[PDB]
Amino acid sequence: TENILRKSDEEIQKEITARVKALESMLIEQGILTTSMIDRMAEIYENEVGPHLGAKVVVKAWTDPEFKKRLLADGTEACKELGIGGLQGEDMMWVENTDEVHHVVVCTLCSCYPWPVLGLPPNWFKEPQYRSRVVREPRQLLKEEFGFEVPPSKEIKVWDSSSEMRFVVLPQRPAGTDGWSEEELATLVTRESMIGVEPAKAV
Amino acid sequence: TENILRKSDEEIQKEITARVKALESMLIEQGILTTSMIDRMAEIYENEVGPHLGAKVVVKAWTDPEFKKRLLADGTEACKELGIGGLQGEDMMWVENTDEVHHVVVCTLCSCYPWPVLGLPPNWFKEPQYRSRVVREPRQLLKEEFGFEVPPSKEIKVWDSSSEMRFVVLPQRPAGTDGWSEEELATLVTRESMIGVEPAKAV
Amino acid sequence: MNGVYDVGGTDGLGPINRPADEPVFRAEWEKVAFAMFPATFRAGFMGLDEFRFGIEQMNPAEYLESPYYWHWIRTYIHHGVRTGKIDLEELERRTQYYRENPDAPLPEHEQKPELIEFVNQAVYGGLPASREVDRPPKFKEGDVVRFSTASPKGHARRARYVRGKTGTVVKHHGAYIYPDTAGNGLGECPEHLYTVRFTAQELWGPEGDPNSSVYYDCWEPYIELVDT
Amino acid sequence: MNGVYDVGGTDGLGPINRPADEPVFRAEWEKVAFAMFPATFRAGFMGLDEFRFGIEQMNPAEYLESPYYWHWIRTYIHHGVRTGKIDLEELERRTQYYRENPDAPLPEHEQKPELIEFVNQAVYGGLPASREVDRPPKFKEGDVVRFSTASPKGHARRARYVRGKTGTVVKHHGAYIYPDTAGNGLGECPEHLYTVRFTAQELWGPEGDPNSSVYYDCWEPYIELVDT
Ligand SMILES: [Co+2]
Ligand SMILES: [Co+2]
Repeated sequence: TENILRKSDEEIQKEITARVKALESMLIEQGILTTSMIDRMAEIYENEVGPHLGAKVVVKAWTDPEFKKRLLADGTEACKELGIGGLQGEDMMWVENTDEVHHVVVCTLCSCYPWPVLGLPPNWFKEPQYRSRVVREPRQLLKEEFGFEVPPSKEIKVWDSSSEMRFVVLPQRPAGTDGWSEEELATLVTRESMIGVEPAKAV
Repeated sequence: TENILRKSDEEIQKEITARVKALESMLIEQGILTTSMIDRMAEIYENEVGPHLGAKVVVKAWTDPEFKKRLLADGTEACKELGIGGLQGEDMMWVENTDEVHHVVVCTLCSCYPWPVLGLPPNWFKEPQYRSRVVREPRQLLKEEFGFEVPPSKEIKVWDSSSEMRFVVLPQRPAGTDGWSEEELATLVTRESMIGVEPAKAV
Repeated sequence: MNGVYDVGGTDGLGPINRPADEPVFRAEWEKVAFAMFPATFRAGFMGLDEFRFGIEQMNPAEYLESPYYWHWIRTYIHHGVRTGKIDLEELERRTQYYRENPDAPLPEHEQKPELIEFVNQAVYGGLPASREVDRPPKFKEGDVVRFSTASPKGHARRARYVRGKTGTVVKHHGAYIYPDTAGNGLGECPEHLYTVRFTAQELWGPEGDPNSSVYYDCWEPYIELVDT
Repeated sequence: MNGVYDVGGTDGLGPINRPADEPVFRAEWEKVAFAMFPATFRAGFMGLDEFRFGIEQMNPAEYLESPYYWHWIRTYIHHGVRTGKIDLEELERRTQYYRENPDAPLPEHEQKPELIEFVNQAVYGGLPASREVDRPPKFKEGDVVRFSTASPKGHARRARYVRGKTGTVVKHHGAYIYPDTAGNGLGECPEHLYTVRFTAQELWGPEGDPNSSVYYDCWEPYIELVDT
């Protein structure tokens, strides 16, 4: 949104870059930060941890009723069966979308997100626009922003991550996918479907 | 407060000046705004309407018990006796400071202020810092910002102008002023004493 | 609306910036901004309640740190565009023109005695919002009432800090223009007005001053009876 | 604290800005900002709750429009100064140095295998906040409770939109680090945690969706029993 008091994006980036490099130089001299530590953290969240992990959990639940029960009973323990878990996903609670209920997650207080299954959150999830509105006008937000129309008669449950409990949405399995392999089903599971802002891919 | 995203005060003023002159040119062409109308409004609030008017009301109340009763009963009508009233002071309610109670006024929603008796409000009154804090920590704010210490046992009544009713504080008459003329007493009445952020001048 | 402008009770805004003294108008543009208030009012751009709503719809970051009178400019533009009296594209073009030519003249125009008449009448006569209604007041002094938890997306004078809180009616002032309708272009629809007292403990819980109370004005629909 | 950061329910923030796709890190400084999280945590600058509190204390205007990772930088500086590990004057001098010489080298340093070990352990092992306490849970599923109206000036996870509201306990998760103490440097002081369901009508009044509910996590001291 327009703000006549705000500097250009270019000037803002130039200022931040200098401030970060300055702080970095100090933490490096203190011996608590190194270039290898920076590269390792970035490598993990750029190529290792991402929404493909959550998709594996979703498709297993879709094709294994017993695992699905375990997943809904204790998200952390169930995901550990697939070697999935860790930082910012120590406590996970999965919620199941049905014909009567639709779930959507948010962190109104900051940006809390289940990193182990979805990787780092996209910028819109961390921004004030989505966070402020989703708990107040979830139906309108889903339609206007994501083109997702949830019938007035269908309940929308918004989960606000105020604690370390991380909420993840188990989207409904799209119709016309009878007998599909876990790999084929995975192509339908998106990061958005696990946040609850969109259903899993149709067809 | 520091904001790395904010332009300099100089750049901000240059931008605002251009935008205002542009809007002004359009309202002038529409025939709804003229240079004489601008000069007249400014002249009134720069030299005609100010806190000296409220001071006249205060000293009359201090030296006339009957007028004081009328002032507290109906602020608008009482002030009209002195030819004081008008824009943003159509409805005034005066509140009396005592040994047991201290009053302080604010407009948490914007900047509402009794223009007819105090003129236009100082910038701090209209800013977020004062507005946000006075209804929550009035005692600490008075001490920290105005060096005014109100004993814990003395009640502080904060008046939030959410309607067109304009609240004005009638400060207590300072000690050692027995028999003073209205003119002499007026030197002790400040804009701050009528807002409630400071008592009337001592001595 | 639940706008950031509704700052009562907000923490972290910082220390008060208060110079020992200051002029009424810090710059010439401020005088113009100020004078546009009665000008746009007379022209039908908006009433007082709509004026406030235009400011409440500002970009919060811009609102919090911009010079006060800039808020007024924003509401003039907001309503000028809303009513179709101001063409945004032409405004943008003129803004650039004055950026490049700050000393360029203002448009030639005739002075109008009627505008001075309006200024004098509004300033000294006021623009009273008090109105008479056929219904008698629902509440009276001493009544214990609870403030509504409604959260209109349009204009209203329902500070978040008082919503759902219980207080005592201090005084009935008569009926006045109702913000919830007036600020949203729905007319005056007058309602009885009351000053209600809320203890600091009621508003802030244990963190509230043990010897403080906040007086807040409530239109009739804002409150419901608890104890007569 | 009643900070602007507590945006749940705030109106007027604008439309969502959402590109069709984006990289995990938009610039090199973001990778550095991100990596400083485990670095400052291990160094004792702060815990998770304190990390959040540092961000909550930011200039609201800066918070609302600055790139996300800049918030992280602000909290590192906040705690670095608080603990005396970061000298502000030296930081300012170095900032200017890098402004004028953006390609100047970073300080010579030795790589540390222990820091990589920490990264791997924290990432894959996690930093669990669950704790065991001697007291049994005060509440259970089905209990109707009311959220506290307390308004601590320090860190807390008490969103303004749920305060004073009535909801139903959905699940007891066991005990966890308590924010009100942890975020204020007062220790873990674990408390039982519960997910509570609040109807949209309860939260927003008539403006709330007639078929929606918000689930919010509440530590034990945050809620009191209404109906068992
Ligand atoms: Co968060
Ligand atoms: Co105001």
